[PDB]
Amino acid sequence: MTAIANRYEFVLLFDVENGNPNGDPDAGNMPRIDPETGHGLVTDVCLKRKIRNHVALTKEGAERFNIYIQEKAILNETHERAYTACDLKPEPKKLPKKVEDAKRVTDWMCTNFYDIRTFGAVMTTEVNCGQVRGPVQMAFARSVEPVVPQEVSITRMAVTTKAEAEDNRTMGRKHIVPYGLYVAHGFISAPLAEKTGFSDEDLTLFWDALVNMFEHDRSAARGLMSSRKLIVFKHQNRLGNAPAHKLFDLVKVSRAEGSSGPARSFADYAVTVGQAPEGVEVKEML
Amino acid sequence: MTAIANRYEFVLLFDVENGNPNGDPDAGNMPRIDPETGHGLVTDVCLKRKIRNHVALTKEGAERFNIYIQEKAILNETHERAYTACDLKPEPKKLPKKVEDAKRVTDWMCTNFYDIRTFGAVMTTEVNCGQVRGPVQMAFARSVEPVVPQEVSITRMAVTTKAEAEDNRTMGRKHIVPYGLYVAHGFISAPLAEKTGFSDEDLTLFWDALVNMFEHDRSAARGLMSSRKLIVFKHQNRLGNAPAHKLFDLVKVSRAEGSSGPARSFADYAVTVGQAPEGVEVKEML
Amino acid sequence: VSLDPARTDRPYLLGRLFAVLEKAQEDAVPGANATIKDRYLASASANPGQVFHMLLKNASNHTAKLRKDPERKAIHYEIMMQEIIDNISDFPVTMSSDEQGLFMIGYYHQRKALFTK
Amino acid sequence: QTAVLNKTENISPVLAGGLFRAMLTGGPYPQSLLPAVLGRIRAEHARPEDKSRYRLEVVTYYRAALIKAYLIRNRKLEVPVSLDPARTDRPYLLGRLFAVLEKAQEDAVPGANATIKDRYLASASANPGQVFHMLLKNASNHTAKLRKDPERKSAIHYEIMMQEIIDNISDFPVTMSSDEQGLFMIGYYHQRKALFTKK
DNA sequence: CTGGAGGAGTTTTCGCCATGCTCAGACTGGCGAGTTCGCG
Repeated sequence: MTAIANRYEFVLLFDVENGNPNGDPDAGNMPRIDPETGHGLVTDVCLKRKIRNHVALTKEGAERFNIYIQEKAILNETHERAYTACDLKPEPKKLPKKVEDAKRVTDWMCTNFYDIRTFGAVMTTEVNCGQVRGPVQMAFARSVEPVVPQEVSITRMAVTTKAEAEDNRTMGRKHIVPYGLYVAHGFISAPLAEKTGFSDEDLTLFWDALVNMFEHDRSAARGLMSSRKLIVFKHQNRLGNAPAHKLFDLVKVSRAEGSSGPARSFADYAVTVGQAPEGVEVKEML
Repeated sequence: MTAIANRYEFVLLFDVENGNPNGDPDAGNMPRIDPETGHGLVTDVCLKRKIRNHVALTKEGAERFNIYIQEKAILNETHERAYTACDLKPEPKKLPKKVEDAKRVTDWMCTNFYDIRTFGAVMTTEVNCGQVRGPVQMAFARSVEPVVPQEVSITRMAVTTKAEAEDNRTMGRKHIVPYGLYVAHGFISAPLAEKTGFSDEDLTLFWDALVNMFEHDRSAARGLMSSRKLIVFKHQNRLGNAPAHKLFDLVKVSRAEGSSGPARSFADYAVTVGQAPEGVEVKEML
Repeated sequence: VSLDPARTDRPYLLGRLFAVLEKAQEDAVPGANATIKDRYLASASANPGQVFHMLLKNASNHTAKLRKDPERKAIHYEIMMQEIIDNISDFPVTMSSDEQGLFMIGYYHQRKALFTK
Repeated sequence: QTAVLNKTENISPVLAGGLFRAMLTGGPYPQSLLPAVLGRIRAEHARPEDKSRYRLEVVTYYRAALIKAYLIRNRKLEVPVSLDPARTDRPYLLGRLFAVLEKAQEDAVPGANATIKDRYLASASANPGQVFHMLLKNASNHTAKLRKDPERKSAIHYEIMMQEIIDNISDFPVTMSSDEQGLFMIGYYHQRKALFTKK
């Protein structure tokens, strides 16, 4: 699984409209926000789940394309399979001595799980199998402008469990965001890839997953969400040729001169891309 | 239960005259609005309720078309029916810890109830039958222009209780919208239908219900409401060939030549549809 | 914050005008069982274009009584009305909710001033 | 007090730990406290059927104390221990005004089932600019009834309050943040106690 | 060429509980006083 040979970085944009992009487990189910300024947030963990789902849907369990964090699975059982395949006994919270190097089981897992090969995992549980760091990383997403969530009240004409106190009604409430625009950042490193074999076809599949991510995620709460832009910076050698923060500065988002009042559609904003240094090439059509 | 084999998108239009399309329980009983721009709103659950009512009225409890009767029902007493039919004994809060029988109850529910087969539900109550996601989804309906509610005063000849006024005895209130036009979006997913068994005849019944939704919904406060247009986009393979937001843009609505300020009839607007990409089929005669 | 005679927001001016008209009526017919505030307050704030042409008639009708007495208190109201209307251009046919809130604010600001020393 | 139903079974572990930690150490409170209390305030609807004939209050002593503490510590504001007639903060002023409106209504129509507190508490705090005009309009009907009373009961007093309070406002805001809603609740609580407290 | 061993690295034995509800009202309260310009 020949590894890539360059450093990559990218930017992504996506929308939301009359929906809840990511609910907060604590504050009822309010959308996550920054209490100091009112800007919205989305945890990176949320996106990786969508990518995993898309890969599982499109490849349908093809060999060397399984996913490790599967719905309601038991992880320790999966670890034990590696020992069975490589045919050596496990030990409680310990790895085999290098006579049959643990690299055997490590490779056996990295070779046939896509998500482990891409993001890494923590696997030093009672049945120990080591650790991985993952050559792909991404940070929290934030909205360009503050958002104003609002709450909705609804009713149902049925009851669940022997509400004898009434046969009668019941009510609940839900929260939504009228409109919002978000930005995200990510990185890819070659040296880490060389330890796991992250290859080019994987990268193409990754681009496709990013582009088509949301089209399969409709639900009663998400409303309408879509992706809008994708810009990729590629370095010309194994180690970069410019600081990251300089590159991200080349992309600027501002409100259309004619728009006024609160934003309500992507047409209210304007996007512009600058000129990159000599050592990097900017490709955008994605 | 042979599932459909394509992806669908659709748009619906309808308007109201001298009525309240949907009241807000948390602000007197005014129509729902967007507080920042004055555009009206209607929750999807209202349309779902109307569709359920129409289906129940037209089919009349035929086999495999039970509507999961919602008016004054107790749900756990319905789940226990699935448990007993499969000959299982429900656990205090868990599905049977035996995979085959665990899905048998869920399959039984999905088979018998139409609305479960179409929209899904949550059944993880004290007696547990699982979860469902539902192939069909809809978003909030939004008006094309700001609306201006009017408030009207009412009187009455009598009193309800022991009030010592002693003739005229009481006064009331109403809210109505002189006129407005709304738009709705929706989606249908093939992979989920392949899980629940949503079939074509169900799709035909769904089209019919959408067309004839309001005919049976006359009421004192509703006024007059009706549907005007319906456009359907049918993709040519199991997974789409274009983003949805591009498709929704092919439909445009604007004032006719004789704008003449306030709009008071459907004749005051003009509707047009563009040309769809080669990978999508557009049919509008519905 | 208090009455600002230079704001020039049309709902604000309408609110002030309503208060001065009510004051004039109260002066003209003491102890009336019913007052314009009870009869019209709801209607005027929503659709100014429909009722003000009526209120202004009774305004003159009331001022006629006062100006016909030795009670000279009675061109003050006419002067105030001239000042306030001087900034208006037309009567709105309908108004939004926030505009109605501003109307009420202007009314209350105006009313307080009339009762100062 | 913050449980869904007033029962210990529903207490969130995060708050359980965080409150104790902050108490011992003096650090900031958990950030989820304020929305947690606000949800309970905005969701509850007590009814006369309760044993106590007078209907239950939802803005209780404990909740107000909690909101005051949270605002003082995390947000670095200032709050008095009782009504202060020289505050001049828009949320505070609106909270004050709501109380006098309710007082006038309940005097005009004794024994009503549905007071304005039962129908407008949430939206008014959330979107003041959308509802207040109706409340003001109804206040006219409520006050006029008292005026025609042979005794005139109040009528002048309430109008004097309404005039003096309003004089410090310029416009109704369209939307408010959480802390603004907390200030609104505090203002409502203080004013309520100011009444009923001459004798 | 073999030894003895000092030091580096790995394995074994150690001993092995607890914290406990509560509970209720007020009150009733009257603003102030005002003047318009003027030829060919």
